[PDB]
Amino acid sequence: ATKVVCVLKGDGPVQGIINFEQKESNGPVKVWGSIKGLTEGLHGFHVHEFGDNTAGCTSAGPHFNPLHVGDLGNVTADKDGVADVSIEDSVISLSGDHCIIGRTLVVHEKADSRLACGVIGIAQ
Amino acid sequence: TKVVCVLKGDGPVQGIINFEQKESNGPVKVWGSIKGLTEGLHGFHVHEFGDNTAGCTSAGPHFNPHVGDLGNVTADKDGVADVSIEDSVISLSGDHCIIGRTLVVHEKADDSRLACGVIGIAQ
Repeated sequence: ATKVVCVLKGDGPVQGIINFEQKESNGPVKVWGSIKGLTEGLHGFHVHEFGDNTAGCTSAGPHFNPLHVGDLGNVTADKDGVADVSIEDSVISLSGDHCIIGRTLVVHEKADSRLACGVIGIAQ
Repeated sequence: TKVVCVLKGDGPVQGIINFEQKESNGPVKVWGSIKGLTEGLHGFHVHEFGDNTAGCTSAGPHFNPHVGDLGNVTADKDGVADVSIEDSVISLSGDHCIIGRTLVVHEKADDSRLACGVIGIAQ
């Protein structure tokens, strides 16, 4: 897989679609998309260990950090509550030890609770 | 290796399905429950894409690197289907790996897509 996608949903208004692409094995991963329903300002953005939505975002487990690897920084919401995301990350991967396929992406209430999340799935 | 899938759709169909594989060349155990179904048989399939941007529609075709065909599940008179399957064609590693793909339960028996979810790594 060179492309994966995540649909973020939660108990409140936060929702979005985030794409990840890694055209070269072990290469940088491009992350992009949009999230709406957020309070204006900065929000933590993290891959968590488990792609387990049995208890909503509360079952996603800890930040992904194999022996954080899953820490993607903050996303920024504007006055309309929309965060446009465009990130490059060379620590996460779509293969190998830092593989994020089948894990959970979470957008958090605070800047670095879990507002929305989804399982990271194969898109291509 | 353990994975889980939460099935959700536009109507009453919902469930939690677990998969476990003890060794890479071994059978995958599949177990869980689905509720909200019409009594009787329902197709049960892994689809190619873990893409839920258009609900179950964006999941694409049956996974077939079909490998994804898990047979039918059977719902009782209360609409509950118990899932207890062992499958040696799907895998949680290698080329038949289903992690990050979509599980779908279908309206019709195998001879619409009622609910689906992306298959994720579990504790």
